[PDB]
Amino acid sequence: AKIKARDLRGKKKEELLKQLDDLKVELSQLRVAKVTGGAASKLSKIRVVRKSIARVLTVINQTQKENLRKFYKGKKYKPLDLRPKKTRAMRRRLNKHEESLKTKKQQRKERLYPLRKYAVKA
Amino acid sequence: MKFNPFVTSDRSKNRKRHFNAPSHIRRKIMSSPLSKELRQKYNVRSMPIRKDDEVQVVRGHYKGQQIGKVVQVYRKKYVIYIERVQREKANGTTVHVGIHPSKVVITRLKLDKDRKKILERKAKSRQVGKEKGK
Amino acid sequence: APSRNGMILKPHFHKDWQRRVATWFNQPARKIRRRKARQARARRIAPRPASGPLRPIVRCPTVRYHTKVRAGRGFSLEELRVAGIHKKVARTIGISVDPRRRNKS
Amino acid sequence: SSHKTFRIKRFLAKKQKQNRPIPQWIRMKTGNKIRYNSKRRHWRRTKLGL
Amino acid sequence: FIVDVKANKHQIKQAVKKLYDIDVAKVNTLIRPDGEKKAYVRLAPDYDALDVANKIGII
Amino acid sequence: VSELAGHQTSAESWGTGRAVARIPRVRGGGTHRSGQGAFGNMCRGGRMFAPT
Amino acid sequence: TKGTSSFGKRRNKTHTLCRRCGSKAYHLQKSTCGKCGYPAKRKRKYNWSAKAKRRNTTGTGRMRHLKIVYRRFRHGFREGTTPKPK
Amino acid sequence: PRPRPRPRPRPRPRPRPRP
RNA sequence: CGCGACCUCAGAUCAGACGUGGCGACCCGCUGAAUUUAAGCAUAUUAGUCAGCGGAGGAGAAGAAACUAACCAGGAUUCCCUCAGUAACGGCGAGUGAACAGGGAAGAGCCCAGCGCCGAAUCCCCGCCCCGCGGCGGGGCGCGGGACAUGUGGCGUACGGAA
RNA sequence: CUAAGGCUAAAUACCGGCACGAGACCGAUAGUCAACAAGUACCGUAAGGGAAAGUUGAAAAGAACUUUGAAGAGAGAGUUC
RNA sequence: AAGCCUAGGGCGCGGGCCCGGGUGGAGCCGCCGCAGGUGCAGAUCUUGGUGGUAGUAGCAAAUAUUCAAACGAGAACUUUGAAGGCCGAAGUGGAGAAGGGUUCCAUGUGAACAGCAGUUGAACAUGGGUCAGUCGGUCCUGAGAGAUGGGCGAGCGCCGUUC
RNA sequence: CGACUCUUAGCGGUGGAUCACUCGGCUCGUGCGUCGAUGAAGAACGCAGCUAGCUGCGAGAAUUAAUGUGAAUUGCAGGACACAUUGAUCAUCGACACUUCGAACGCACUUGCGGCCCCGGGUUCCUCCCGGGGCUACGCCUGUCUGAGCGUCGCU
Ligand SMILES: [Zn+2]
Repeated sequence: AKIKARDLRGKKKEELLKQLDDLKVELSQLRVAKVTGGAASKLSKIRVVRKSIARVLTVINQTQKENLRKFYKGKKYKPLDLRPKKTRAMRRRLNKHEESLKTKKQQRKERLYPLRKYAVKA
Repeated sequence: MKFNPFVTSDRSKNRKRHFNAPSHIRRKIMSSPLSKELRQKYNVRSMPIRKDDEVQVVRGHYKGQQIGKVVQVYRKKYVIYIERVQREKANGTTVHVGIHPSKVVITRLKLDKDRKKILERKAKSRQVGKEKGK
Repeated sequence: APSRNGMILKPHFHKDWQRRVATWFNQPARKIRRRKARQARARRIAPRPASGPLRPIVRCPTVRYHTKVRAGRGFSLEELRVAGIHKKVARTIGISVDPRRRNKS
Repeated sequence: SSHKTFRIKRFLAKKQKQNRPIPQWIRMKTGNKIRYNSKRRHWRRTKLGL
Repeated sequence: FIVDVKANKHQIKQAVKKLYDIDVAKVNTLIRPDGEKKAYVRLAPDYDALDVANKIGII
Repeated sequence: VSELAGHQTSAESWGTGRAVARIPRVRGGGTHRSGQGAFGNMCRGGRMFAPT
Repeated sequence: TKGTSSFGKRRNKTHTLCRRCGSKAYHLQKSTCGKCGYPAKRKRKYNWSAKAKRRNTTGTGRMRHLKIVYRRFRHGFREGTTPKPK
Repeated sequence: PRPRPRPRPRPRPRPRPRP
C-alpha cells in the first residue's frame, strides 16, 4: 500500500499526473468520509494519502527542474532560480579570477625578485 | 577523568542530553549486556534491546530465573516490557510494569541481516585493542 | 572632607568610568593565542628564523639614554650600497630595509 | 458591528477557535503539566481591543 | 460545500462541473464566522439533488 | 551579577499623601506586579545591595 | 462630568491593526503607525527603550529563512551536490 | 485577577490663612 | 529647408546589472544636553558622555611622515607597561590633563596624476568554435559595434627616475 | 620632511548571533522579567507597562468492588515499605 | 541524613550547643585555614498568609404580587393557566448606526459565576446558524491629507500641491 | 459540675516557611563570525484522525526528496511495513517547495481597480465574458533605439 520514490523516477510526466489526479480522488473522498464518521481505518488513511500527494508532487517538481538547467547548462544567461544563491554578499564577491590578476608591474616584481628560501647560522 | 575539552562532564548538561535525546540516540543508551555464554561466542559486551528479544530479569521485585520475551519497547519512558513481568490492576486488567534495560541480560538476540553486521564489527573492534595493546 | 593630614588627592573618577572598565581576564588566553600563532608562524617558514629579518645596530636619541644600543627599524640604503646588496634583493633574502634612515656618522 | 471588514472578520475567526477547552486526551500524556486551558477568553472581562 | 477562502463564483461553478459532471443554475456563497467559505450551489431542475448526493457519500 | 538585574523595570515612587511608604513602585496595569515595589534591596525582586 | 459620564461617549477609534508590525497602533487620522512607523521606509526603533527593542528583534520570530543560513553556514555553503547514493 | 490601586483619595482641603 | 556630423538634454515594461531594509555587542562620520560637583551659582565640571541621525565590516579605523627630536640622533600604522596623575589647562577653585623617549606584541610595503617615450600599442559589449562551467572564466575567429586624443595601456613616483 | 591623490594584512575591540567549555557564583520572594504553554496572561487609545506559577509515587500500581446520599461528599474494601 | 515538633534529660554568664521521643526519607557534621550577597523587632519596609472588628455594616432609587398544576430528590424566585398591576405610542414597544464578536438557536450539566436561591441564564460542554446585478461598501468629491518635479536639510528626511 | 475567656500539651484544620533536590539563569573563557529585490528581520492567516496553548511547518503545510542509522510513534484507534526491502522512527540535510502583508515592487490599502502578451473554455478570433501563466515601482551605471534644440558647424 506504499507509494515509493524510486519507481516514480523512471516514469513519464503524464503517467505520474495520472498517478497524481487519481490519488486526489480518494483524498476528496476521505474528507467526505471524515464528516460522515465512517471508520477509524479511513481516518488514518488521510495522512497516508496526503504524504503520497507530496511524494508525487515532489517528483514532478524534481524531474522538471533538472530538465530546465540541463537545457540551460552552458548558457551565459540562466534564470534567477537556477543561479547560485549563497548570500547577498557572496554573490557580490569577486569573480574567482579577478583577485588573481596582477598588474604588469606587480607580475614584474615577483618573477624578478621572488621570496627566497634561506637560513642562517653557518 | 576526561581530557578532551569538548566533553560535557556537567551535572545539568549530561542530564539535559540524556532526557532530551532523540529517538536514535535513545536506542544506543538503552543497551543491555549479553549472557555469559554468548560473551565468549560473540565477544560483544553489550547490545541495544530489540523488539523480539527474550530477557532474563536481573534485579527488582521481578528478579528471578524466568526467561521472557520483550513485548514492545517504550523509548519515551526509557523502559521495555516483558511478557511475564506484569502487574494486575485494581479492575483485574493486567499492566506490563517495565524494567529498565540496564537491569536486563539478554539470553539470545533476534537476528537479522542488519544485526549480524553489528555483532562482527563490535567483535572486530574488540580484536584491534588486543593486538595493538599486546 | 579632609581630616588630619592626608594628601590633597585628585581621583579621576568623576566620569562614568564603570561603563568603560577594561578587565584583563583575557591575559592568559591572549598569551596562548599569541604563542600558538607564534609557533604556527615559525612552522610555515621552516628554515627561516622565527624572529624575522636582521635588525641594524642603532644608538639611542634623547640624551637621557645616549648610550644604549637598540634593534632598529631597518638598514638604510647608504649602508646597503657599501655592502653591495641591492635594496630590492635584501628584502627577499631577510634584511630589514627602510628608506627613511639617514646616516650622519 | 455588522459592517466588518475582511481582515476584522478573519481576525475574529481565529480568536473564536482559540476559545475552546483542552481535549481530555492531553492529560494522559507522559511529559504533561497542563491542567486547564488558562486562556479561555470571554466577551465580558476580555474585550479584544481592535 | 466548504470551499477554499481564495475562491470565486466562476471557479466554484466550474469546479463541481469538473468533478461530478453536473450543471449549475447559479452558485451562492458565504463566509462563515470560523474562517472558511461555505457555498450553496443550486442545480438546474433537470437533475436531482439527492440522487447525486448518494454518489458523494453524504445522506 | 548582571548590572541590568533589578533595573529593567521602569518604576518611580508614589508621592507623599498615600498609605504606602515611599517605595519605587510599578506604574499601573491590571497585573500582580503593579504598585508593588522595585529598585530596592528590601523589596521582592529588585536589586541586591552592593552588586558583585 | 469629566469622569464616569465622560467614558460613555467613547465609540469611535483612533488606532487599528498595523500591517507591518501587527500591533494595534496604526493611527487612522494621521494615516501612520508609530509602534513601527509603517509609511516610513525604516522601522521605528529607539535606544532609550531597551525593553521595546527586544520585544521585536531578530531572535523573536520564526527564522523561516535565517535559521537555514545558520544551518548552512557550518556545512560549508555547498550547492548542486548530493550525498553519494547507495 | 487582582485589581488596580485606588486608596482613600486625598481628604478635604482647608482654607489657607494669612498674616 | 532639408540632409549629415558634434555638443547638451530627454523618453523607454529597451539589453544586461546595481542600491534600498534589518541586526547593530565592537567601529567610523556628524549632532548633542541636563541631572551632579564646585557645599550657592553663571566660566568650569558632568561631557564631546546619555539620547537622535547615517554608514559597513568580521573586525573597523589608521597606516607608510609637509614625523619625533637637537641627541654619537631615531624612523609606517595598531595595542600593553612606563613616562604620569607629569608638562600644561582651570572664578589657577572644584577639578581637567596629554605627548616624546625606552621595554615589549606584531612587523610588508606600495600604486597614480604630472614630467616624458612608445603608430591607442588600451578597455567594454555582441555573434561563431574548443575547454570547464552550482563563487561565467581562458584561447582563437569576426572592415562586428562602442568607449577613448577633453588621454587608455606599458616603463615610470621622490628610496630619484628615464634615454 | 614634501602637504593640498590613493591602496595595504598582523599585533587591537567585541554584554549581538552560531557552537562550546568552565565556575570558592544564586538555588524557585534567590538567580535574567521569564527553570513551567514568558515578553505569555493581563492593563492603557497609543507610545509602553508586565506578572504569579518547580516537586505524588521506584513503578499510576491514579483507589476494582459493597453501602448512604441526586451529587459534591463519606463509611468499608484494595494498591504501595 | 537534612529539616520540623516536643509537659523529656541537660550544658555554657551569655551568643547558643549536646543528647531522649515522634514525623520525615537522602544526604550531613567536627577541627585547622580561606572567602562572603553571613545573624533583624521596627524603616507610614517588600512579598505572601492569617486574626479582632464580625456572622457586624449591608443586600431599602423607579407603586405588587397572589392562587392551582407540571418537571424534580429538592420551588417564593423555572414553566403553564387564572387574577390583580405597571411601562402608556417623547414606552420597560417594534427596528437600526457606532461599539461588542458568538454573546444568536437547540440539547445536556448544575463542579465554579449570576453578592439569597434556582430544575434557570448573556455560566459551562456539545453542535448549528449570517446566502444579494437591484441592500450597503466598492465609484466620485468636500474640509483636508499626501507623492513626482522643485527647493531645503549633516541627516532619518523636511517644505509645498501647480509652485 | 456548668457557659464564656487565658496558657500549655496531643490530634485535626488555614497557610506553604525551612530543608534536600534542578532539562534554569549570571559571569568569564575559546572557535567561528553568516541577513536581504534569487524578496531580509518582523507580522498576519492556515496545517495533525481525535489539536486549545508551546514548538514545528507553508495549500507538497506536525513535513516532501536524499544520506546516515536501523524496529519503531504512542495518550487512544488505525494502518502501512516483512527490518530477506533505500526500510517504521530519529538526526543530518546538499534536491524541491515555501500562502498574504511587510525595503514590498502595477495604482492605494477598500483586498478594490487596472492595463500589455500567451494558452484553454466563449469561439473555431469575432468582439464581450471566465479561468491559468508571464510582465507592468523608484534611484542609478554601460550599451542600444527614437527624439529635441534661433548650441557649435558643413552640405545645400
Ligand atoms: Zn506598525
